[PDB]
Amino acid sequence: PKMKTHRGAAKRVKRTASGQLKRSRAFTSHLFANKSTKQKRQLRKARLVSKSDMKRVKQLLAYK
Amino acid sequence: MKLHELKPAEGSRKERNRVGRGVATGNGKTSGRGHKGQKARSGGGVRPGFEGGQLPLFRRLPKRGFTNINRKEYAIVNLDQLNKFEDGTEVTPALLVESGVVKNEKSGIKILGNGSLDKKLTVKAHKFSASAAEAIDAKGGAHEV
Amino acid sequence: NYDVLKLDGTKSGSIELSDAVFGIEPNNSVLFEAINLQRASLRQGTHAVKNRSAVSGGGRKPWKQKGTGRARQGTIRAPQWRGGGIVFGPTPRSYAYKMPKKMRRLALRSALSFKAQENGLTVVDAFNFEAPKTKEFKNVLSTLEQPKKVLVVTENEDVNVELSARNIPGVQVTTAQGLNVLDITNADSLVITEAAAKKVEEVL
Amino acid sequence: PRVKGGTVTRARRKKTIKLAKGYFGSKHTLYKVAKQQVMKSGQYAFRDRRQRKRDFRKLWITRINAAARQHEMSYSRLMNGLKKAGIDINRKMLSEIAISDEKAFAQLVTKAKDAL
RNA sequence: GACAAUGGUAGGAGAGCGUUCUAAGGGCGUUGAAGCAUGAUCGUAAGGACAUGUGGAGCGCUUAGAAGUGAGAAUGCCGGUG
RNA sequence: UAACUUGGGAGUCAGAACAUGGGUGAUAAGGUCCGUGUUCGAAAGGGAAACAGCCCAGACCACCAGCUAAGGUCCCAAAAU
RNA sequence: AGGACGACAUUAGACGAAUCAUCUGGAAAGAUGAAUCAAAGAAGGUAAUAAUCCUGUAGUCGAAAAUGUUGUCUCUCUUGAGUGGAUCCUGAGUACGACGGAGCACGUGAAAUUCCGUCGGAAUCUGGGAGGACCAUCUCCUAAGGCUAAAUACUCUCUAGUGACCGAUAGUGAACCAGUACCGUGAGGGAAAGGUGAAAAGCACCCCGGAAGGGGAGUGAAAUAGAACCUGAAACCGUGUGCUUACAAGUAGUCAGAGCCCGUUAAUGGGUGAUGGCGUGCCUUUUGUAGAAUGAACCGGCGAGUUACGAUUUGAUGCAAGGUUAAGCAGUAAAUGUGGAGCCGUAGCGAAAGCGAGUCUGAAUAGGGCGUUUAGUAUUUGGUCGUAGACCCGAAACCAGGUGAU
Ligand SMILES: [Mg+2]
Ligand SMILES: [Mg+2]
Ligand SMILES: [Mg+2]
Ligand SMILES: [Mg+2]
Ligand SMILES: [Mg+2]
Ligand SMILES: [Mg+2]
Ligand SMILES: [Mg+2]
Ligand SMILES: [Mg+2]
Ligand SMILES: [Mg+2]
Ligand SMILES: [Mg+2]
Ligand SMILES: [Mg+2]
Ligand SMILES: [Mg+2]
Ligand SMILES: [Mg+2]
Ligand SMILES: [Mg+2]
Ligand SMILES: [Mg+2]
Ligand SMILES: [Mg+2]
Ligand SMILES: [Mg+2]
Ligand SMILES: [Mg+2]
Ligand SMILES: [Mg+2]
Ligand SMILES: [Mg+2]
Ligand SMILES: [Mg+2]
Ligand SMILES: [Mg+2]
Ligand SMILES: [Mg+2]
Ligand SMILES: [Mg+2]
Ligand SMILES: [Mg+2]
Ligand SMILES: [Mg+2]
Ligand SMILES: [Mg+2]
Ligand SMILES: [Mg+2]
Ligand SMILES: [Mg+2]
Ligand SMILES: [Mg+2]
Ligand SMILES: [Mg+2]
Ligand SMILES: [Mg+2]
Ligand SMILES: [Mg+2]
Ligand SMILES: [Mg+2]
Ligand SMILES: [Mg+2]
Ligand SMILES: [Mg+2]
Ligand SMILES: [Mg+2]
Ligand SMILES: [Mg+2]
Ligand SMILES: [Mg+2]
Ligand SMILES: [Mg+2]
Ligand SMILES: [Mg+2]
Ligand SMILES: [Mg+2]
Ligand SMILES: [Mg+2]
Ligand SMILES: [Mg+2]
Ligand SMILES: [Mg+2]
Repeated sequence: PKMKTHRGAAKRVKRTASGQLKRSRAFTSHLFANKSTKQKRQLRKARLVSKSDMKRVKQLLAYK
Repeated sequence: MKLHELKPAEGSRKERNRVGRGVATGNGKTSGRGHKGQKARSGGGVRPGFEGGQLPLFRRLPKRGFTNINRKEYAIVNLDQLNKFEDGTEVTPALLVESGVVKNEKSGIKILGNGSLDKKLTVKAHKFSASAAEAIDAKGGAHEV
Repeated sequence: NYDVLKLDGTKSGSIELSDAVFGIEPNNSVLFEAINLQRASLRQGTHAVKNRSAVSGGGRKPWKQKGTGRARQGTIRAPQWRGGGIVFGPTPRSYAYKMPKKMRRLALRSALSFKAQENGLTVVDAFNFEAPKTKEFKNVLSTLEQPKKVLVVTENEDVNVELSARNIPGVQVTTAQGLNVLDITNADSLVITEAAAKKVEEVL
Repeated sequence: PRVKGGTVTRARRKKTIKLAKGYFGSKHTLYKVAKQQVMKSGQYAFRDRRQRKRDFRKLWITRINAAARQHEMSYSRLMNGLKKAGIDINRKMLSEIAISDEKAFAQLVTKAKDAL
């Protein structure tokens, strides 16, 4: 049968033009009194999925 | 070519590797699996994305966004693609589809301003980029939504 | 330009056949793929074996896990047992696959062009057979001085030509639409009527 | 299609057994223990081709020593003298000379002694 | 022609040997096929010939295709025999 | 004479001794835990009687040719009574 | 609900072309030479391999009787439209609601849409239901009665066929008097076992022997094919012999080597081996195994990364700003033709509205992220991954339905 998308991953990433995966950031849920102004400001900015993580997860998002 | 002299193209075919057929092959015995552990077992190996109990990447990262039920997406045509029609032509969605510039219309035709228009045309599309409309008008043509 | 002969071997005229069909340089890679594809498509694939689930019986453990001194066993139908189930083995399946249409057409053209360049292309004005007669058709082949393996191409289904050639070893009869790489390649010479040649030219 | 075991197995095993011809008892008869022995034979032969050069050089040297002693000279001093004299006859030839014509060897010994 | 490299387990890469079957071509066989046995034969290896005996009717070779394709061990299964 | 980048395929996550810098233990252990090196692992050949880990040295094949290493030269046993 | 006639088909059959000679050989179909038929060169058999010897094949013909499917008559039944909007009808314990469950891809959720139990409970065309809570508007339908062929699923079975499916440890458990023998109280479990020869011509007769068995004789191409009788490997058991061995400490060989005996795919040969040097099997598992760790009595056979569908990557090939069809239909179970729905690409960015070679963030024409300033796509070999038992063997157990108090 067809391979199945990992739905949580599909809800957590977006494919860029070059094939990378844009992701959002951990530590952005609560407990903001314990993180510095700079920490929160910079955690606001999205990142990419690292190469080493991509090696592991790429098949989960092959249709994405 | 003859049925008794068939020959595939060079490099088109390669004999498959057969494991567990003796030591000289280099894939005998453990058949390239190494020694023992989960990964050596028939049907062995963990789920893709499993990190042996470390919280996986796609659970430590958060979800983002939503999908718009009424999302619209347009079939895009650039000026460089319009460059193939004869000056004076009335380019319409039907003409784009017949000419093969547009294959799937999606929510309709939007003209975008990439490349250079070199011809006077009357372009009908559901939407236009500001730059695309300016180029169409400046080349002496007309545009209409 | 090719000569057009009569069944008695004399020249009836000349015909012009597009070099874009009969005159290309044969593409051997595409031709090999086409031949392999047709041969694969001819397979029936009806082969099977019984795995351990499929072999009759075998349910019980043949003896207790420990204490008897024997190797441990779980079913008399395990693969190492005489009469046991087969591990993997053939299982019914198709061997057919597809190639792009342009490549199919290129293969047909390449086979026809190979015939034309090997001079195994003979154009005949028509087959005027009213009743089937294997002996008349054998004589026609002999007068045309054809080799053992001949593919005879008619514009459309010619009942009497087919019936006359049917029993002659090495002689195969087809139509312009029914032309295929295996037949063309297998034949040593092609004998095509003028109307068939034009029709093939149109199609390809 | 099915490929039954066929004849290849017997052909291969028979080749091993024929190579085990002459061995003691089961070792020239049963494929497993014959195969094992033929492996050991191959390893031994590889090793012994190299050991044989050692062995024959050792023999030659022993014989040269005996001849030199017969001429009141040690092997070591004879080889040093021959080297200093520029004579490159190798041990095997020296031994064969000492065995076959003693006068030639005596002349060589005198060449060595003069060089020393 | 020169001169440089060539120990090796897990493992990666490459080139090949052999088995059954198919296609096409080209061959062998009661003046004796396969199989079996023996031999002092050939190739760098897997392996390939030739001769003779036995046997009594089927089988190579070339190119390509396809796999139930190669055993020495699983207190492996079955048979035979120590 | 490598180095780096991208991509296909891995295996490995029990290590051992020896030397040396250290902790622990008793300036015990063929102990245990780190640092550094070598060898074994995955390395045959020579020496250390025999002897994975020590000393010498890295086997493409053949030779009844030569020079050496560690280690040796009265006999076993090659070479200095 | 019937009836008459006709057609076709099924269940037996019939006709059906064309070869002789010689050589080898037990036998000719083989080889050789010379012929012939073919709408028939499918196939099997016949003393070896046959288009022309037989059974057949192409083609044509054929049914007393029964059955099946059909056509026409007969038979049977049967009105079909428009205009009007006064009144009437248009499915009730129903729709629906609450609570508890269930089903919907949808786990109670914002939960529409649909069912069950319990309790409550409408409206009546100015009506009622739905468009994913709900309300309005709009749009589309008209529940709570019933029937309905075809396209779809499957094969115990019959007929005709097919296979880069097996060929006696395979293939069915079962090629054979097999669900038998045998085991079990029973449910139930469940084998082994094919081959004389063309023809039985299956060994008259004589001889030893109680017989068995054998030696002749005979049949036969062959008995060295004589009854589980084609071939007839290995383990294993015997007889004879060339070389060798009773002062020797042996993983059994290897390298060196006299003596003796032979004579080959004729090669700087073969068998044996006084004596010398060297030398603790193999596999597995280990830091490390001669290991006194594991496994194998021996020999033979059998016995483990496969296939399907997706993904990815590489090689190959076609086409290229394009590439490509799926189902379907036609075709010989083929190639192939047709089929452009769909898929991928030619544009990205953003959660989204949206804007667009730019976009998002941002007050910003700042800065920063992701992008632009060409190449894809289809099929396919190889590698790898995913879903499948997923390289093979092995639990203790768990659940369901049965069989047992001899
Ligand atoms: Mg938050
Ligand atoms: Mg590999
Ligand atoms: Mg390879
Ligand atoms: Mg290796
Ligand atoms: Mg591997
Ligand atoms: Mg293992
Ligand atoms: Mg391990
Ligand atoms: Mg591992
Ligand atoms: Mg036992
Ligand atoms: Mg079976
Ligand atoms: Mg086998
Ligand atoms: Mg040396
Ligand atoms: Mg190497
Ligand atoms: Mg196998
Ligand atoms: Mg220690
Ligand atoms: Mg420790
Ligand atoms: Mg260290
Ligand atoms: Mg290790
Ligand atoms: Mg060592
Ligand atoms: Mg030593
Ligand atoms: Mg080296
Ligand atoms: Mg000495
Ligand atoms: Mg007849
Ligand atoms: Mg005859
Ligand atoms: Mg006849
Ligand atoms: Mg409810
Ligand atoms: Mg509602
Ligand atoms: Mg409702
Ligand atoms: Mg709504
Ligand atoms: Mg309406
Ligand atoms: Mg129906
Ligand atoms: Mg077979
Ligand atoms: Mg048999
Ligand atoms: Mg059975
Ligand atoms: Mg059976
Ligand atoms: Mg027999
Ligand atoms: Mg003695
Ligand atoms: Mg092994
Ligand atoms: Mg241990
Ligand atoms: Mg042991
Ligand atoms: Mg163990
Ligand atoms: Mg044991
Ligand atoms: Mg065995
Ligand atoms: Mg797998
Ligand atoms: Mg009682």
